[PDB]
Amino acid sequence: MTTNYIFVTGGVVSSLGKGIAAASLAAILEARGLNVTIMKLDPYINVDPGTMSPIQHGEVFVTEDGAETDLDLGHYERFIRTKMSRRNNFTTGRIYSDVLRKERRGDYLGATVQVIPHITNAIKERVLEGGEGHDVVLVEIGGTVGDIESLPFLEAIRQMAVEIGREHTLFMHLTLVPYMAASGEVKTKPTQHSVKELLSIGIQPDILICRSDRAVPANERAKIALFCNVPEKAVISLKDVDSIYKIPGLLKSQGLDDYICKRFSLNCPEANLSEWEQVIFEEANPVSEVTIGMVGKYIELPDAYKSVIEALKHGGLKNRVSVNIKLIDSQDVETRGVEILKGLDAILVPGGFGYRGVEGMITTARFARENNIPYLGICLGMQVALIDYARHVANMENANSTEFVPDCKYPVVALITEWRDENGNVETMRLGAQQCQLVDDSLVRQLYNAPTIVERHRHRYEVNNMLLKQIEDAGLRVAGRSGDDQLVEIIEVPNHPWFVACQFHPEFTSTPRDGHPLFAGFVKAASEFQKRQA
Amino acid sequence: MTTNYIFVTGGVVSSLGKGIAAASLAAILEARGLNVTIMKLDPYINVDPGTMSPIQHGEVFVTEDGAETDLDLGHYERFIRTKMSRRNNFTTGRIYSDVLRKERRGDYLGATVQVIPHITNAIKERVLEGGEGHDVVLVEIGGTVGDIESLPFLEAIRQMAVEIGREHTLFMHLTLVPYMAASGEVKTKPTQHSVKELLSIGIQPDILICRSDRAVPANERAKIALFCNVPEKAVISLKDVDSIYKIPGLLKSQGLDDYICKRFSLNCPEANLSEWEQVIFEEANPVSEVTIGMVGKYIELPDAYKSVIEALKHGGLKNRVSVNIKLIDSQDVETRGVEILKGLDAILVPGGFGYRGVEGMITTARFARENNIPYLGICLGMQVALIDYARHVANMENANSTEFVPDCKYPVVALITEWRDENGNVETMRLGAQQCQLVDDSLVRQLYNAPTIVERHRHRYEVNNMLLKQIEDAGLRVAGRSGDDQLVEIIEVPNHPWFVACQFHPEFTSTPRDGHPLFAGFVKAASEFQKRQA
Amino acid sequence: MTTNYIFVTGGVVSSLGKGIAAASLAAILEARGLNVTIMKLDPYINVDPGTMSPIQHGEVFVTEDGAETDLDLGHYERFIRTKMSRRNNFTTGRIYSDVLRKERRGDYLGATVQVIPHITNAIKERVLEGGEGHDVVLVEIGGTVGDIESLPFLEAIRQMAVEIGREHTLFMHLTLVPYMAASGEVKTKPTQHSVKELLSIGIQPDILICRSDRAVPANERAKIALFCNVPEKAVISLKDVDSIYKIPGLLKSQGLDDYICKRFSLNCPEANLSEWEQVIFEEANPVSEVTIGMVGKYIELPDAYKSVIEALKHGGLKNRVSVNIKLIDSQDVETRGVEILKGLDAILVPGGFGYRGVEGMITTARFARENNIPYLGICLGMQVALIDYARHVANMENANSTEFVPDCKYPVVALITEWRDENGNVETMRLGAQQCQLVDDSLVRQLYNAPTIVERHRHRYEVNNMLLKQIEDAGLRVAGRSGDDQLVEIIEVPNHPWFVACQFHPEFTSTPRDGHPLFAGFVKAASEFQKRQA
Ligand SMILES: Nc1ccn([C@@H]2O[C@H](COP(=O)(O)OP(=O)(O)OP(=O)(O)O)[C@@H](O)[C@H]2O)c(=O)n1
Ligand SMILES: Nc1ccn([C@@H]2O[C@H](COP(=O)(O)OP(=O)(O)OP(=O)(O)O)[C@@H](O)[C@H]2O)c(=O)n1
Ligand SMILES: Nc1ccn([C@@H]2O[C@H](COP(=O)(O)OP(=O)(O)OP(=O)(O)O)[C@@H](O)[C@H]2O)c(=O)n1
Ligand SMILES: Nc1ccn([C@@H]2O[C@H](COP(=O)(O)OP(=O)(O)OP(=O)(O)O)[C@@H](O)[C@H]2O)c(=O)n1
Ligand SMILES: Nc1ncnc2c1ncn2[C@@H]1O[C@H](COP(=O)(O)OP(=O)(O)O)[C@@H](O)[C@H]1O
Ligand SMILES: Nc1ncnc2c1ncn2[C@@H]1O[C@H](COP(=O)(O)OP(=O)(O)O)[C@@H](O)[C@H]1O
Ligand SMILES: Nc1ncnc2c1ncn2[C@@H]1O[C@H](COP(=O)(O)OP(=O)(O)O)[C@@H](O)[C@H]1O
Repeated sequence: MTTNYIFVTGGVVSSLGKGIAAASLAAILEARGLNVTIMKLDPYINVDPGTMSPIQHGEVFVTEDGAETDLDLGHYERFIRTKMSRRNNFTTGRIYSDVLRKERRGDYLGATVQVIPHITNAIKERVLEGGEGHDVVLVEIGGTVGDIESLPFLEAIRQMAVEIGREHTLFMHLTLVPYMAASGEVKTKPTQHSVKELLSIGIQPDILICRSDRAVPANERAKIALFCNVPEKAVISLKDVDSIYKIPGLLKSQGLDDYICKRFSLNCPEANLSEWEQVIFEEANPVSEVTIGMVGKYIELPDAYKSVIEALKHGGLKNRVSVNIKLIDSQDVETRGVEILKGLDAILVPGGFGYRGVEGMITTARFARENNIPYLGICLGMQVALIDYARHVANMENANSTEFVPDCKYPVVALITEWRDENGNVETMRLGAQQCQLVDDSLVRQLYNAPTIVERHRHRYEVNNMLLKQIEDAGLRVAGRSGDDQLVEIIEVPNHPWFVACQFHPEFTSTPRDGHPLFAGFVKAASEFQKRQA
Repeated sequence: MTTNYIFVTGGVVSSLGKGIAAASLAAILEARGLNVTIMKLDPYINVDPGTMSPIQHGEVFVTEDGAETDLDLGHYERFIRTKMSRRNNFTTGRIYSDVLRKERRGDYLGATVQVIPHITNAIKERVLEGGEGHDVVLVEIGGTVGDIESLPFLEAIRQMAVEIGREHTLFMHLTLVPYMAASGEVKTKPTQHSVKELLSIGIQPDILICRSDRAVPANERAKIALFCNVPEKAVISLKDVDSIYKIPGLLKSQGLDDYICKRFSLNCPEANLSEWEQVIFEEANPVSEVTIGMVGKYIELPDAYKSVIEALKHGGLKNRVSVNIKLIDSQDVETRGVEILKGLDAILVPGGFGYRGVEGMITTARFARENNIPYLGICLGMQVALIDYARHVANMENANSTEFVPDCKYPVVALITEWRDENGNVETMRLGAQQCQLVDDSLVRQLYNAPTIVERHRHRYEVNNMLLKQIEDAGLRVAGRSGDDQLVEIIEVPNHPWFVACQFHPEFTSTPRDGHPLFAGFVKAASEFQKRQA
Repeated sequence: MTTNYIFVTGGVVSSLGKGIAAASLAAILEARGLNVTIMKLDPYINVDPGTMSPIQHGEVFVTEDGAETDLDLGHYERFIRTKMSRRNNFTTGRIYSDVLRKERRGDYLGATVQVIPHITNAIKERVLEGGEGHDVVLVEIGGTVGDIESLPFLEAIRQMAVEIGREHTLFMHLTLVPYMAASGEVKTKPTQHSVKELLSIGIQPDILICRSDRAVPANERAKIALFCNVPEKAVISLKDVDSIYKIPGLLKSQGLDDYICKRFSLNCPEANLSEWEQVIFEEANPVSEVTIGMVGKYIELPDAYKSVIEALKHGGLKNRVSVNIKLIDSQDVETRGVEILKGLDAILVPGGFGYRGVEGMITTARFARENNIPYLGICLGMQVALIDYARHVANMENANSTEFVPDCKYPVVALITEWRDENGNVETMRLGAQQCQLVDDSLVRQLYNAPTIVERHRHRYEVNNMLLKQIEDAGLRVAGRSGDDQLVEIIEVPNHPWFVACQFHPEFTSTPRDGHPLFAGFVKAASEFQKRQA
């Protein structure tokens, strides 16, 4: 068994959906019965994404092994059944850190560390590492062709293409075939130049992807084929669509995967894409509609809550119901008040970092709780709900986290070391998929149909425990606890129609094919409530 | 007085309106009291545009001196008063013809004729020729930057620029800033690369033109400025508009001309663009509307009748009336019949070549004539009308032209040498602006308010005097005769509300500010008819 | 006062002598009375040059402030009297280390750290730092134009050229105009392309340097001028010569510096290059010649002992005597023996790290000592000489250094902490220019004509004073000691015609115009001995 590789690059303009295209392909390759995986290389100097804000790049994906990574790794999880790990994504800065450390340790024995070799060697080794044991490995190259930000990576690839042999590697390239209304037609010249640029750095494209807002005419595809030294059959058109789960269908329709198996001499069984065909059918034919309002902070950039948004979608798919998302700034609920929260069927409060308008988040939690409006809390949102309930039911005035107020006097959230009561009596970070003990009598236990459940985490502060007993005894159900320390993983409100809040991140586990019990329940509750409020 | 030059190039995609931008600038420069002119270099092997069809490139402009040239030369005539000549436009093929001829006759004395320097010499000498005696010369380079089709021209320019000095030259480069709805924003990357391409061939841009369907944000303009080595104030945004006549206003708004005179150390007077402001006001505030139907052949690409369309628009401007042009295929009138011609306020028949469904054109002429529907015929449209009237009123069975049916028997149109009667008894191309003697008692004489007029021509066959007397005596007014041979330049129908047809090309003289008597009359009559029918 | 900058780049091939050219220019501009400084940007990933071997890049330059840097910084010291510091040279690796550390510290506040703008800003800042307070700053750009290894730097430069303004910056570029004997002529094509490459990254050259083995014809220079958009007067020819001290003369001859002052509007006084002319005269007219053996380890690459070689040259210039260096592998002395050392007028042993042929080095020291042959030892050579004398005169069997033998038994060299005697009783790196106390009665005190001196260091181990009294009392002169702990700096042999050795690196202070007492004495001694033996 020899591993085959396909490299994916993009030129002309960014924002073409390189990760989406690659993921859609991978889904097909999976559907062809092939051991396909995928990795993404980034042109960033930041070593880890944890040093950047969500407004800067959107939500940071949490892998099973706890690694923080590029959002697109979650996108990969939404197309194939393999698991992403730290080996599936790294940055330019990461490379330098490692190489410079090797320098420091004398690993280059007095030699000059150059871009070529050494830096490109580091890259090559990482690629071989991640692709080990797989039939097909897709590699997404971040950055735009022609920009200096990723030339080292492009070079490392070229080297490997030669080292490995062209019989085990293909060059895929995304372009833009923009529509010029003034002329009344699309243009292909930008594409022609993008290809020329790849050629100037030692790369000859094998497969072309024509991104546009409309199908590109065969004639134009032929013109491209001519100028790029590419067979007409390898020039694929990809018009804009209203769902990424329809793309596998399109790629299959144009015979892309057949071409690929032919190039790799693979005996590939007919792709079974019916899983997504089902999803598409259901997606395009919902029986109902609900409105969910989301109160947060980074709502000016949807990408910041991308994983959440898609998780909501997945719940809606299983319940055949349209999901509307109201973007609400917590600072406005703080300012304007709960009038914002009117006209909603359900309330959503996501996680994140930053005090900002958290008091408006608390206000919202109170609103949903007090008015019995289908409430879902995640990470910070749970902490918010904890505070809400604590202050108004358990009467823990000024309940808060020590991360914002050193002496809350009611620190409902704190570090384990920092656990303490209101009288000052006392007694790092949790990341990745961890097993939680569900309470057999809780809804969540029954939602998963299991005593325990493994879910992803990303957070430093925990439920106090010293003051927990005040909150829990006041009338709050701990629906599940962690492992060794039995930490409050998830809660439910005794008399609320649907109120669930948790520490884990279910949004990184939901799929379009499986959905996810908590979003299924949440969205359903929204519908129930909606019908009740009529 | 030393001539200053500005070169115009464009990259990324074609069809950005290089001629439009250049003409708009020139208009402003004229408005500032500067002696401005303009030339265009074309990347084609065709020596003369007369060897190509109307559908291939659209209408071929006829200059005063009879030269056949690029449509854009007519566009230049519509913005500045400087008259174009054969020296204002030539092609790659033209150059080679000249150079090879010089080789053949020994002008290079045994030397090797090379692109560099001999082809570039042909080019730069022609440029200096055309720019003689002018303050500012705009030079438009056709083709797209990065393509081999025009690299010789770009090289000739580079050399020239060095020779004359930077104090006498500026580089204006058009680009495209495409809007990507999927991202919700415009991109600049393509532009950055386009500039890099010019730089790679020795050209550093001074002024950037950002074509788009919307204003480009100052921030984006600044980003471009950075990467292109260009001052922010020299980065001009140019969004799509509904009228070319509004462009001078936009360029003026962004201070383009001030920059230019500063660069050329010229004490330039403030631009008076009120002439176009008037036009714009009138254009945007017509008092009425009218439907004009046009029957022809090259309607599958409006460019073929561009000069006509503009002329109709100009008539509309003077009569504050919207002109609605219906495109009708002569072959459909031939097939379907006159039902096509219903719902029209007036009918127009353009010139051109090709028999095709001209019988339907004749049918149309008959229709408009017999139903008293305002009619305007140009060149071929006159030939058509001549046949119509001759065959159906003067009883000239099979009235026709020898260019299609030599054995006509009633050749109403024929080469002067070919003039003959129905008994076989007998007795190149007219080009450019020629004097026409108008009949003092004709409407056209009074429409122009002058004994004679001067108008452009292009045709080979003439009205057959041998049979003319039958037609004219039957009841048709010859509204004007040429000169030496008193050739029927223009006719009018005695009892038709407004039926005028002529040999000359009034559409090459009409401007948005001056208008033109025949379009003023036609369009007005069209409106009048409409009102008479309502 | 505003700082002016000149950037120096080069392409086509490596090894053109960019640093040499820049240094020669600086010398002229020094002679024009300008505040000239100079920096070099190192494309390597190594953070410090200390992590690379002498064979990898030759000798590593020691700056006054103790920084280790590129050899060319010493070359700068040999053309201008200003002082280099850590601010005059840094690497690519250094940049990343700094930036990543800033990232780690939260310096970019959650933003994406990108090459553009963050890496380039790091560069920009360092350039402004080093050039602060100077009239003219030369900046040598390492690497080769067109290679990805230095594109980030080239970009940072472009940006600064724009932000600073062209009135304060120039682009100088070295090329190769190779001689093609098969054709019988030189070619310019490579140059034309090199320039095009700079242009493609936003850089337009102002000054061209044509490296070759012969003067380039004015015609060819004109051809280049044409294709590069450069004035003929700015195309400088630079043929190969037998001395780098003749280059200022050549550059002056072609009017380079005048051009520069005109570009910077400087009223520069006529260059006084007579000091260099003197050096040249003396160089080209020695009255004698001597042969000096150099016993070492890195002799396979001259560059490893470059600073030493030049120091020897300078001594020869002052004594009008040719210096013939015989490179000798100390390992061959171990194999073949002292027969290698025959036919020499003087013996020299350079510094360095590694055992290899050190025992042979000792054998050589012994040979020169015992046979009264003008000996000069530096750093390691001193350590060697110490062992020689100690073992063979002070009877310190196996006199040695703890850097090679944990239990030397007679550790004549050791870390200060490691100082111990032969009975086991006891009691980082010295860098940069340090004050040494000379013994008034020593030869070197009188050679320097001063009580104390300041000289550069680069070593960790010291003379073990526990056993010094054995060595010194046996009959050996300590000619100088250091500071606080009076560490042994210089040793002289009581009855040897001329045998000295020292801890410091005099080769980093020697200049072509000033010379250096030590090397003057050494080379002189060689001559004296030569005559003594004749
Ligand atoms: N020749 C250059 C110029 C720019 N960049 C890269 O250009 C990118 C900027 O373009 P893009 O990522 O697409 O986003 P913006 O900078 O906002 O601009 P645009 O989308 O128009 O390119 C930066 O990441 C920078 O690393 C580079 O590497 N090489
Ligand atoms: N590197 C190349 C490749 C093609 N061409 C030019 O590429 C142009 C094609 O683009 P364009 O003129 O805009 O029209 P089309 O050929 O239809 O294609 P498109 O509009 O997409 O460029 C042709 O004119 C051809 O002369 C060239 O000169 N040099
Ligand atoms: N397109 C490339 C190719 C090479 N390198 C760099 O090229 C340098 C090597 O070239 P050079 O210094 O000239 O020496 P060699 O590699 O030995 O080969 P040569 O001298 O023939 O160029 C290396 O540092 C490598 O990082 C690069 O940056 N970009
Ligand atoms: N970018 C350019 C520049 C020059 N030329 C070609 O450059 C050649 C000149 O180089 P070459 O034939 O090698 O001889 P010379 O002109 O004498 O100069 P050289 O040999 O140094 O190139 C000319 O034929 C000319 O056609 C060209 O086609 N494209
Ligand atoms: N053909 C498609 N239809 C519509 N937009 C799509 C399609 N495939 C790609 N995209 C869009 O591309 C974007 C991907 O964003 P981003 O993560 O920046 O892309 P990339 O993977 O290229 O970095 C999404 O907004 C997605 O809607
Ligand atoms: N900003 C503008 N608004 C709208 N379209 C414009 C504008 N400027 C350029 N164009 C369009 O560009 C086209 C010019 O066609 P063409 O003659 O091919 O241009 P070029 O001069 O670039 O060859 C026209 O259809 C015109 O409407
Ligand atoms: N014109 C000149 N005459 C002879 N050789 C020269 C001249 N200018 C440069 N050099 C040579 O250039 C070499 C410089 O080597 P190196 O330091 O590797 O170059 P760089 O500093 O460009 O990397 C020396 O061997 C020197 O003799």
